[PDB]
Amino acid sequence: SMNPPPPETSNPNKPKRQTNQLQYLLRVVLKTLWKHQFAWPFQQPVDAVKLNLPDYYKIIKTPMDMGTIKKRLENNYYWNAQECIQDFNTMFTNCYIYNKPGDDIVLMAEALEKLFLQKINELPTEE
Ligand SMILES: Cc1nnc2n1-c1ccccc1C(c1ccccc1)=N[C@H]2NC(=O)OCc1ccccc1
Repeated sequence: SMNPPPPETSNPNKPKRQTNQLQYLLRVVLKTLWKHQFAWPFQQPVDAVKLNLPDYYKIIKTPMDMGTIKKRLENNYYWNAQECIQDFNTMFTNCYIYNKPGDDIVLMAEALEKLFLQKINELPTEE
């Protein structure tokens, strides 16, 4: 079994900025989710080899996780908030696509997503 390379967190010819919205996504959104009791399965890419999920990366073709998002935010990888918000939504969607309703991992994703939605509701206006 083999894992794919992780999503990129560095790319010098990708345009990027530091905006107040992106600062909020790190300081408030990422930090809130990262500290949650249910964050741990989402803190790094899915290790399909160790978890014995040989079909994971057949089904999930756009993987995303908070470890990647954290590095992207710390490395100022993004151009805008929308890009980062998309990464979070991809992470949650992947979980719901791969797993069954009521599964522990789905309940965990749902708890994190609720908080994500609460925080993103107060995304500040662009300065
Ligand atoms: C993130 C994410 N998205 N899906 C899955 N994780 C995940 C990522 C990383 C780690 C665990 C998980 C858990 C999980 C997490 C918490 C509780 C239940 C399940 N479940 C994984 N899914 C699955 O079928 O694992 C079977 C399995 C589960 C565990 C071991 C072997 C085989």
